[PDB]
Amino acid sequence: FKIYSKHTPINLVRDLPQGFSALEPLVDLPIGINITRFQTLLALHRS
Amino acid sequence: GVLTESNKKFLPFQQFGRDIADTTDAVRILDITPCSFGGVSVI
Ligand SMILES: *[C@@H]1O[C@H](CO)[C@@H](O[C@@H]2O[C@H](CO)[C@@H](O)[C@H](O)[C@H]2NC(C)=O)[C@H](O)[C@H]1NC(C)=O
Repeated sequence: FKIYSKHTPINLVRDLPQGFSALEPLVDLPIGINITRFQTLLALHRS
Repeated sequence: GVLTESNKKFLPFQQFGRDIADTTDAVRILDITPCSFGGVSVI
């Protein structure tokens, strides 16, 4: 399971930044499992 | 070959470095320089 990562500062409001930016590898976990679906996790706000 | 101090910058995930012809040029950092060789002619 390979994760490649990159971070960038952008100054738009609501868009997909254009241009080119290569992503360097972050980790290569030797797990070896069957994966067919995935879901993202986000944090909500309460007060 | 000959191990030489390398001015090239290698990323942390990079181990080997290959130039044109897909041959080994640098190994984790030391540059590989094949030692002196050539032809010999007799006059
Ligand atoms: C990973 O699991 C999925 C189950 O969701 C497998 O998909 C099924 O595989 C069987 C064979 O074992 C087929 O008969 C089904 O038709 C498949 N269903 C779907 C919806 O694709 C998938 O084969 C598994 N992958 C691995 C590498 O084990």
